[PDB]
Amino acid sequence: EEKPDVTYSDVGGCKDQIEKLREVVELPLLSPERFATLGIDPPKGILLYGPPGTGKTLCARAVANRTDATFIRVIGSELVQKYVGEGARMVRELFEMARTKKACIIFFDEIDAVGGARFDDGAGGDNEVQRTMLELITQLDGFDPRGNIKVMFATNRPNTLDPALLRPGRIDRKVEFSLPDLEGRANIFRIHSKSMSVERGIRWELISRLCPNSTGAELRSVCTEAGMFAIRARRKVATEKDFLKAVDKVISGYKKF
Amino acid sequence: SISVMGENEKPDVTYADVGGLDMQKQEIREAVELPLVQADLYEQIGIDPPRGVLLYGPPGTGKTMLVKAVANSTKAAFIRVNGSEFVHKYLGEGPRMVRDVFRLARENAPSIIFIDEVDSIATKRFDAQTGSDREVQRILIELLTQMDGFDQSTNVKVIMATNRADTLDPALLRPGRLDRKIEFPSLRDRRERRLIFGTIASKMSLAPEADLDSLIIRNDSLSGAVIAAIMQEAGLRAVRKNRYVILQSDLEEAYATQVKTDNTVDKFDFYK
Amino acid sequence: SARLGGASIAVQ
Amino acid sequence: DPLVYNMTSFEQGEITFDGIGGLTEQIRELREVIELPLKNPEIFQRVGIKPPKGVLLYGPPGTGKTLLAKAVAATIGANFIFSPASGIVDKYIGESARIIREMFAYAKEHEPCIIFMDEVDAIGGRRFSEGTSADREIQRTLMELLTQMDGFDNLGQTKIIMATNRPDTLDPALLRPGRLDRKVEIPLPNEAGRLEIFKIHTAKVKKTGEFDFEAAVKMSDGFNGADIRNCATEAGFFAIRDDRDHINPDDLMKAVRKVAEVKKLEGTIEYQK
Amino acid sequence: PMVSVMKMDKSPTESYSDIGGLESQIQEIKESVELPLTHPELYEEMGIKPPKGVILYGAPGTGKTLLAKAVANQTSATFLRIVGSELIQKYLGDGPRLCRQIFKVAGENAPSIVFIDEIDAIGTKRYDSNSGGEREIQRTMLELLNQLDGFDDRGDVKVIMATNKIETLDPALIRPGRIDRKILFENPDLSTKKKILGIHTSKMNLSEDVNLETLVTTKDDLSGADIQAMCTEAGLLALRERRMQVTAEDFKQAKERVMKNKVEENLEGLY
Amino acid sequence: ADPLVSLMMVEKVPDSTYDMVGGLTKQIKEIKEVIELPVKHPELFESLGIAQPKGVILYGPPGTGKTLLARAVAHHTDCKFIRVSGAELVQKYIGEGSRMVRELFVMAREHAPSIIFMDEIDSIGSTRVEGSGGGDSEVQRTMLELLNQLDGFETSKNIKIIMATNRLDILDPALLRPGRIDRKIEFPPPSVAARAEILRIHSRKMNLTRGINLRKVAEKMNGCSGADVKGVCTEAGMYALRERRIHVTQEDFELAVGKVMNKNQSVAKLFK
Amino acid sequence: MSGYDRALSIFSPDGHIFQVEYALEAVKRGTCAVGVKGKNCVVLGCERRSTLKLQDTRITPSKVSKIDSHVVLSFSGLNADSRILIEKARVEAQSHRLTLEDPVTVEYLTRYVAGVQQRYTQSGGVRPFGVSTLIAGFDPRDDEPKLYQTEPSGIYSSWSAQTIGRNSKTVREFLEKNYDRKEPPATVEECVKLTVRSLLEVVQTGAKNIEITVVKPDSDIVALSSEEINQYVTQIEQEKQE
Amino acid sequence: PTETYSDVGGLDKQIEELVEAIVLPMKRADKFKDMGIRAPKGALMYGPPGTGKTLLARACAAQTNATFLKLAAPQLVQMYIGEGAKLVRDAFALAKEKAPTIIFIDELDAIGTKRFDSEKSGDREVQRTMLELLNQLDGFSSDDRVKVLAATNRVDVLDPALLRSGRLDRKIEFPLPSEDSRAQILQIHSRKMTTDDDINWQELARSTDEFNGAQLKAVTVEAGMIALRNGQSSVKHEDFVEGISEVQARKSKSVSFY
Ligand SMILES: Nc1ncnc2c1ncn2[C@@H]1O[C@H](COP(=O)(O)OP(=O)(O)OP(=O)(O)O)[C@@H](O)[C@H]1O
Ligand SMILES: Nc1ncnc2c1ncn2[C@@H]1O[C@H](COP(=O)(O)OP(=O)(O)OP(=O)(O)O)[C@@H](O)[C@H]1O
Ligand SMILES: Nc1ncnc2c1ncn2[C@@H]1O[C@H](COP(=O)(O)OP(=O)(O)OP(=O)(O)O)[C@@H](O)[C@H]1O
Ligand SMILES: Nc1ncnc2c1ncn2[C@@H]1O[C@H](COP(=O)(O)OP(=O)(O)O)[C@@H](O)[C@H]1O
Ligand SMILES: Nc1ncnc2c1ncn2[C@@H]1O[C@H](COP(=O)(O)OP(=O)(O)O)[C@@H](O)[C@H]1O
Ligand SMILES: Nc1ncnc2c1ncn2[C@@H]1O[C@H](COP(=O)(O)OP(=O)(O)O)[C@@H](O)[C@H]1O
Repeated sequence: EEKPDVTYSDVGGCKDQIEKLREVVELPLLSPERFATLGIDPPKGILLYGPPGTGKTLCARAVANRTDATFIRVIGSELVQKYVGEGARMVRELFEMARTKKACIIFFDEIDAVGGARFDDGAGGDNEVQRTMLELITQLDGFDPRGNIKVMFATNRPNTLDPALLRPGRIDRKVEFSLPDLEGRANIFRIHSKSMSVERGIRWELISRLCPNSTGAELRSVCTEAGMFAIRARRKVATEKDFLKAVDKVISGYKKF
Repeated sequence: SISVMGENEKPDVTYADVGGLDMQKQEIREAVELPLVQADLYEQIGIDPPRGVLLYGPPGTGKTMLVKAVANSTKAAFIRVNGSEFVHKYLGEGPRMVRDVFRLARENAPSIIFIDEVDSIATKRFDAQTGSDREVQRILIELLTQMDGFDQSTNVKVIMATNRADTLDPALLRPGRLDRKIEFPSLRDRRERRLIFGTIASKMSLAPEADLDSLIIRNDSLSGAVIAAIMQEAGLRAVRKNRYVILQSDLEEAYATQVKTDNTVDKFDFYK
Repeated sequence: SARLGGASIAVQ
Repeated sequence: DPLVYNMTSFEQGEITFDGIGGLTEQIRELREVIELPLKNPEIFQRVGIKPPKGVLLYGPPGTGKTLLAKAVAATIGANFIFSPASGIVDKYIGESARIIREMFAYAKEHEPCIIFMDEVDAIGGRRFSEGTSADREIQRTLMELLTQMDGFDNLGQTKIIMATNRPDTLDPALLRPGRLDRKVEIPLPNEAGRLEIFKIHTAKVKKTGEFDFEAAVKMSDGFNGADIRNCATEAGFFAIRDDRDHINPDDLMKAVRKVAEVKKLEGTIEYQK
Repeated sequence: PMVSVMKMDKSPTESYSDIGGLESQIQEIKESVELPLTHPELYEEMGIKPPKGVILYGAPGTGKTLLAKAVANQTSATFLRIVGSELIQKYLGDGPRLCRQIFKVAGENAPSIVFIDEIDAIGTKRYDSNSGGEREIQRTMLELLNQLDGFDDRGDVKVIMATNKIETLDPALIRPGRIDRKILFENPDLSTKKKILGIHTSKMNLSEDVNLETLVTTKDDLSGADIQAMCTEAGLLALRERRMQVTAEDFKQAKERVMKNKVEENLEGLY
Repeated sequence: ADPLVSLMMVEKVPDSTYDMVGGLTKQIKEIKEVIELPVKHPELFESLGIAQPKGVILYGPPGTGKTLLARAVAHHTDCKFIRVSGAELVQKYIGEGSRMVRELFVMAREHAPSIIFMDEIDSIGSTRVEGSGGGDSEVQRTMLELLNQLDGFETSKNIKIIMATNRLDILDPALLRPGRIDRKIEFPPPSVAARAEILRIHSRKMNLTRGINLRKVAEKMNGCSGADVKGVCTEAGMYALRERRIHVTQEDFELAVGKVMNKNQSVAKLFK
Repeated sequence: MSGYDRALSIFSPDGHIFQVEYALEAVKRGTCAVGVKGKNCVVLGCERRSTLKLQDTRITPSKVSKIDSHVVLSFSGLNADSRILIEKARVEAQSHRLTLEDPVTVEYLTRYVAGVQQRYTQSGGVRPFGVSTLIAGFDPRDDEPKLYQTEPSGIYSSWSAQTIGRNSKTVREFLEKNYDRKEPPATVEECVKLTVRSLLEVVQTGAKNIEITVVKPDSDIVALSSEEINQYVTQIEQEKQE
Repeated sequence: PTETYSDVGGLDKQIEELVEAIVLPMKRADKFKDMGIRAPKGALMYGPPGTGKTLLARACAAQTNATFLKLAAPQLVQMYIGEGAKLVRDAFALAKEKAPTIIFIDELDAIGTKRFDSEKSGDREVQRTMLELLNQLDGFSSDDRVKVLAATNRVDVLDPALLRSGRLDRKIEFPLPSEDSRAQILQIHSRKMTTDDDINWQELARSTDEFNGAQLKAVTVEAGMIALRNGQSSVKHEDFVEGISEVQARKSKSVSFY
C-alpha cells in the first residue's frame, strides 16, 4: 500500500503522459502558489483509460513510489463486488481510515461491470452496486477542493463506463494511452530480456521495426519464447535471430484472427 | 395439463344451419366419424383408414366453421385449441405442452383435436441463425414424429387450418400425415349462391313480397363471409327507418353497401 | 434457491 | 396478470355527446350498431341476424376519434377498458400474446364491457412469406387476436373497436366481416363541422364578444380537429399576458393566425386514404 | 469428495508407434511441460518461467485430442481428464465452488495436470446476459479465469485445453499473465500422410502388395481420419466377401465412394 | 441400484419386419454390415485385428422409407434398442440436458451390447452462432465429447448408434466425420421397378381382386416416393367405398393417382 | 465503371492495395509450372490436371507457347487472360524485328509485359491480370540462357529456377537443395531427370499429365514425346529401390 | 448555488418567453382558474446535450426556490424494482405539503436498448408512474410556483401514453448560439481567472466552428490551465488556440506537405 517500487526506469514506452500525470499529483500537494495568483486549487481530480495492459496500471504505479504516496489494494470487482455486505460501510471506514491520512491515493480498476453500465434496467439488476457507488459520490466532494487528497480511476474503455456521474467539479479529465512507437518498443527489451541469459552487443530495434502495432506485456512472452532455442539447441544463450524466429511465430502467427 | 371439452358448451350450429361446399361436407365425413362409427364395412377390406387432413383457402369461406357442426355431431372427445399458444416463456414448456396432448387423446381415445391456425409454426426452412426461431421448429419436429413416428394411435390426425398453403414444409404435407388437402374457393358460381343466400335468409325474417334476383346475376366475383353482411345490413337498412320487417329495396340499397368499392387507388399514377 | 437458470427471448 | 388489473381507470365516467361536433351521422352510424345488442338484444333474434362483432375508425390523427372511443361510455354507464396496440411486446416470446387470452376472458367475467385498441398498424401487417428472425413474432402474436374474436371459441356480449391512421398494410384476414362488420372514416370536417368544435371551448370559458366566427373560420379550412383547444386557450394565454384577465375576440386572431404556419412547417405529412 | 468418480485414475493404451506419425508438435508440449519439470533449473539457466497453458486451433478430425491420448503414458506422472459440460448445475453457486476445490487435489496431486476439451461451451465474447441464468455461466467463467491466474507458483501444473474453432468465439481473455501460447493442428502434407497408414495395416494382412504410395495425392484434401475408414472400408468390402482377402481395388472403390459424399468445387474459370 | 426414470425409452419393437421394406435391398444390406461384424465372427476384424466400425446416419427426402427400417431393424435385432423423439431439449435447469445424456449411455454401458437410435437431430444440428443460440449447443458439445477422450477408449465400444435426419448440409461438419460416424448413406426416391413392389405390398389385405396389372400405374407416375404410393393405394378403395362396391378396379388407380399432384401444381423462359 | 478507381486505387492503411495481393492469392489454385537453365540448355514444364480421359489430347491449349524460334512463355492460373499477353507480345516481336531490322532480346521483352500489367492496375475501369508468367529462351547468336519471372504487380526478376502456382512451396525447396549456382547440370537429359523428379510429389505418377519442352542454341526448339518422357518416368522410379 | 436566471448568455428571448407558460402554473389562478383553461403541468421539453437546459431549468428555480435533490431514471433501474417506482409516485404529495420546490427528471429512455422497431420500450415504470403524478395534480396558484417535469435527448422516440401529449406539450428546441452570443459565454467561465487581454473572444468570435454550449466549458478550464501548464501567473490567452483542438486532439503528427 505504501510502496509499489516501480520507476521511470522501469518504463520505456511513450512515457509522455507521466509528465501530465506529473501535473495534479504535485501542485495541489506541493505548490499551488505557482497558480495562486490565478485560480487557486485549479485542478480537482482526474482519470485514466486505455486498451488492456498498455501500462495504464503501471503508469500510476510508476509514481505512487514517488512523493511518498500510499495507495490501496482492494480494487475493482475483485474484493468488493464478490464478497459483499454494506460495501459503503467499508467506504465509511475507508474515509475513516483516510479522513486524516496523508500522502495516500485512491485507485482501482475493473469498473466496466462495476459502475460502467447501469444494467440498462435488466440482467436481474443490483442496488448495492449503486448505493456504494453513490456512497462515494457522497464522500467525494467532502473537502477535496480545499483539502489535499487526489482521485484516480481507470478503464479499459471510458465511454463504455457511466457518463452520468461526470458532473464537472466532481471530475476533471480522462487521459488516453495507446501503443508506443519503436522507441517505446526499444527501451523495454532493455529491461524485459535484460534479466535473462543473453549475449551482449545486440541491436534491439530491428525487432522493434518488425513488431508494429502492439502493446507491451506480450513482449514478456516474446522474451518467454525468445529464451527457448539454445534450449532447443541444448545451447546456452540467446542470439538476436532467435527473436526473429520468434517474431515470425507470434505476430503473423497471431494476426490470423 | 392441457384441457378437453364436453357439453359444458358446444358451438351451437349445424349442417343445416350451413350450406354449400357440399362435396367438402362428405370428404370430411369419411375421414373422421364414419370410421369411428362404421368400422367393419371397410375393415371388410382392412385398408388403413385415412386420417386427419388440411383445409385451406382465402380468409373466411368457412375455413374455421365447418368443424363446428361436425363438432356438435362428434360422439367422441374434442378440444378447443389454436397454434400460437404452444410457445412459452421458458424453453421446454412448449414441447412439453404438446407431447401429452396425444397422451391426453390416447388417454381419452378414440377422439380427435383441431387447430384454428398453424402457419405461424410451419414454414419451409427450419431457420437456423437465431436462438428463438429454432425452438418453434422443435415444436414442429416433435409432432412431425408424434404424428407418424413409431406407433402413434388409432386416432385421426391434427386438423390444420390456414390462410395460405405454400409456406410450409412438404415433410408435413405428404401422405401418412395430411392424406387429404382441401380448397375452399367461392368463385361466385350461381349453382350454390341461389341456395346459401336462401339458407342464411330462410332462417331469418323475410318479406315474401320482395325481389331476390336483383343482385345474384348482377354480381359475379364474390366470397362467402361478406354476404352475411349485406343481409345483415339489410336489417339495418330498416330499423334506421324504424321498420320492423325488411323490404325489397333494402338489398338494392345494400348491394353496393358492402361490395361496390371497385377501383380508385391511384389509377393514372399506378405504373405509368 | 429453489430454481436455476433458463430463458429465451428475441434479439432485436 | 396484474397489468390487466391496472389499465382500467375510468371504466364508466360520462363525458357526453353534447361536448362534440362534426360527427352527427357517424355516431348515427355507430349508436346504431353497438348499443342495440347491449340494449335490446332480442331484435337481432326478432329478425334473425348474426349480430355484429367489431368496428373501427380511420382518418388522420388529432381528430377526435379517441373521444368517441370514450364518449360511448357516457351513454352506456357500462364498463370499458383502454389499451394500446404498442405496450404489449416484450422479450419473452408469447408473453406478449398470452395476455390476449388473459383479457378476453377477463371481459367475460364482468360485462357489459367492451374494448378499445389504438395504433393497430403495429399489429397490422400482411403476413409475409419471407421475414426477419423476429418480425414474424408479432404475426403469431396477431393471429391470436385474429382468432379469438371469431375463433372456435364462440363469443357474445362483448365488443372491440380499433383505430389507426394508416388503414393500409393490414392483413385482410382481419378485415373479414364477422371480425368487424362495419367501417367508417372520420375526416377533417367542413367549416361548420369545424365550427361547433370551435365554440365548445367558449361554451366553458368566459366569453365577452359577439360571434365574429365566419371570417375567423374562413381561415379554418386548414386546421385539424384538435389544434383548436390549443387555439382557444392560446387566445387567453396572452390576452392575459398584458394582465388583462377579461378575454376578447381581439387577441385570438394573433393566435389563430400564428398557429397555422408553425403548424405548416411540419404539417400535411400524409392522410392514409 | 464430490469428484472421486470425476477423479480419473485410468491407465489408457495409446502411445508413440500407436500415433500415426506427427512430429512437428510432439516435442512442443515437452517444451511446454516436460523440459520444465524434467529440468526446471534451466529455466533458471535462462532465468525464466517455462511456459503455461495451451489451446488447440481448429482441426476437426485431425488429432486435436490424440496427444492427450499420447501423453497418458509418456507423461510419467499424474493427470486429469475434465470437460466443460460437467461444470453446470441444477443450482446456482454449487458449480463455481467446484473449481476452487479441484485445484486442492491438484495441489495434492502436485505432479498432476489436466486435459480439457469442449470449452467452447464457455469461451464466448458476448455477455449481454438478459437472464439471471447465464449470468451464472459468466460466473462459471470468472472464478475459473480467476482460479487459473489467481493461482501463482505453478511449479508443477499445466492447465490446458482445446477446441475446433476459436476465431469468432473466445474472449479477449488472452494474456501471458493468464494464457501464454496457442498451437495449431490442421490437415497434413503428402509425406505427412505417407507416415500414416501402412503402420495401421501393419497390424493387418495385405494379402497382396498394392503400392499405396500412388493411391493418394495431395490434391484431394482428405481428412486425416477418412483413412482408418479407408483401411476398414475395404475389409468391409471383404465383409462383402467370403474371401478375407486384400485388394487395391477395394480402396479404389472406397475413396470413390466416401468422396461421393465429400464436397467438390467448380473449376469454372480454370483458376 | 436401479436406473433413472426417463430411460423408459428402452422398450419392445413395433409390428414390422423386412418383407414390408422392399426395394432398397442393398441399403438394408449395409445397415447390418455394421451389425454382423462384431457378432458373427466378432473376431473377423477383431482377430484379423482391423478396426471396429460404429454408428451411422441415413438421410433423404421426407417419406422415403427411413423410419420403418429403423423400427423393423429392431425386429431382427438379437440386441437391445431405445427411442427418442426430440425430448432431449428438456432445457429448464440447463445442465439437466447434459445430465440427461450422460445417463443415457452409462445405462447402456450397464446393458451393453445395445444399438440405439435418434431421429431428426436436424433440430440440434448446427454451431454457427454470433449473439444468441446457446442453451442447447452445450448438449451437442457434450455428446460429441461423450464419445471421445474420456470414455473414447470404450465410448463407442459396443453401443452402435444410428441416426436419421433430413438436410445433412446445414448442421455441423464435426458430426458426420469418420469420428462418430462411418457412412453418410442415402435414400433416393425409388425406381419404376421399385415402386411396383412397394405398391404391391400395402396392397395385400384389400380384397379378392382381379383384372389388374398394378405396375403400369408406376408408369403413370414419375419419381414421387416409395412412401406416398400407399396414398394412391388408399383412396382407390375409398373411391369405390364411396359407392359401396367392395370389389375394386384399375379405373380407380387411374383416378386416385391423378388426385394428388394435378392439384398440387409462369412462361418466362428467358433462357434458351 | 468507366474510370471510377474502384478499390484498385484505394491504398490500404498497411500500405498494400487489396485487389493485387488478392490476384496472385487466386493464382495458386491453377496448374503449377517450372523453369530451369543449365549449362547450355533451358527447360520448362507444366501439368494437365486430371480429366476423365476426354480432355482433348490432340489440340489442347497448352502452357508452353512460342513467340519466335528462340523464346517461349509459360504461365499459371487464369487462362482467358493468358491468351492476350501471348498475342500482344509476339505482335511486338514481329514489329521489333521490322522497325529495328533485327530481332528481340529477352531483357527487352520482360520489361514490356511486366510494364503492361502496371497500366492494367494504375488506370481506371480496369481489372488486373490475375495471372503470373515467366519467359524463357536465348538472345540471338548467344549461348547465354535466361529466364525471367513476372507477376501481376508488374515486377520482373530473373532467376535460375522458379515455380509458380499450386504447391510450389512444396517444390522449390527441393530445387534449391539440388540445383545450385555452384555448377549447372551438364546437358539436356541431366536437367530433365532433375526437373521431372522434383514434380513427383504432386504428380500421382500421371506421366500423361506433365508436358515438357526444351530450348537450345541456334533456336533448336522442340517438345518431347510421351514415350521419351515416360521412359524417364519409370527408370527414375527404378532408382527408388531403397 | 443561487446563480442568476441567466448564467448562460443573452437568451432573454426564450426565458422571458418561456415562464410566461409557467406564470399560470405559478399564479394567475384568479381568472385562469376562473377560466379553468389548460395548464401545462410540467413544461417538459428537449434539446440534445450541450445546452444549459439544466441551468435554464435550475435557474428558473432561482425565483421558485427548490431543494437540491433531483433524481433520475437511473435511480429507477434496480433488481425486482418497483420500490423505486413507489418513490416517484410518493414524490409529489411528499413535496405537496408546502413547497414551490420542483425536481427535474432526466430521460435517455432507449439509450440502453435499440430502436429498430418504432414500437419501442417506452420504459416500464416511468411510463406508468408519470400518469398518476400528472393526472391528479394541481398547484393552487401558491406554494406550487412551477410544475415538476423532465427532458430528453431527441423528440422522435417515445410511446405517448394517455396525456403524455394531451396537455403537457410545451416545448422548444433551444436554438444554438451565434458569435455575438458565444464570446460572452466564455467570458463567464473566465470571471474567476484573468489573463492577457490582447485578444478578446470577440477576436475569437469568427474563429469558432461547430461549438455547442457544454463543451465550451472545456475551453478555458483547460486553456486557463494550458497557460499555467507553463507556470505563468499572468495567464496568456493564445493557449486557447492549441487547446481548443484538444476536443479531439487532431492527431497532429508532423505535417509532411502542408
Ligand atoms: N358457406 C357458408 N355458409 C354459412 N355461413 C358462412 C359461409 N361462409 C361464411 N359464412 C359465415 O361467415 C363466417 C366464416 O367464418 P370462417 O369459418 O370462414 O372463419 P375463417 O375466416 O375461415 O377463419 P380463418 O381466418 O382462421 O381461416 C361464419 O361465421 C359464417 O357465419
Ligand atoms: N496422424 C494421426 N495419428 C493418429 N491418429 C490419427 C492421425 N490422423 C487421424 N487420426 C485419427 O483421427 C481421429 C481423431 O480425430 P480428432 O482427435 O481430431 O477428433 P477428436 O479430438 O476426437 O474430437 P473431440 O475431441 O472434439 O471429440 C482418430 O480416430 C484417429 O484415429
Ligand atoms: N419401401 C417401403 N415399403 C413400405 N413402405 C414405405 C417404404 N418406403 C416408405 N414407406 C412409407 O413411408 C413412411 C415412412 O416415411 P419416412 O420414415 O421416410 O419419413 P419420416 O422419416 O417419418 O420423416 P422424417 O424423415 O422427417 O422423420 C411409412 O408410412 C411407410 O409406409
Ligand atoms: N512501457 C512499458 N514499460 C514497462 N511495462 C510495460 C510497458 N508497456 C506495457 N507494459 C506491460 O503492460 C502490463 C500492464 O498491465 P495492466 O495495465 O495492469 O493491465 P490492464 O491495463 O489490463 O489493467 C504490465 O505487465 C507491463 O509489463
Ligand atoms: N370533435 C371534437 N370535439 C372536441 N374535441 C376534439 C374533437 N376532435 C379532437 N378533439 C381534441 O383532440 C384531443 C384528443 O382527440 P382524439 O380522439 O385523441 O383524436 P386523435 O385520436 O386523432 O388524437 C382532445 O384534446 C380533444 O379536445
Ligand atoms: N449557453 C451556455 N452558456 C454557458 N454555459 C453552458 C451553456 N450551455 C451549456 N453550458 C454548460 O453546460 C453545463 C450545463 O449543461 P446541462 O444543461 O446540464 O446540459 P445536460 O443536461 O445535457 O448536461 C454547465 O456546466 C454549463 O456551464
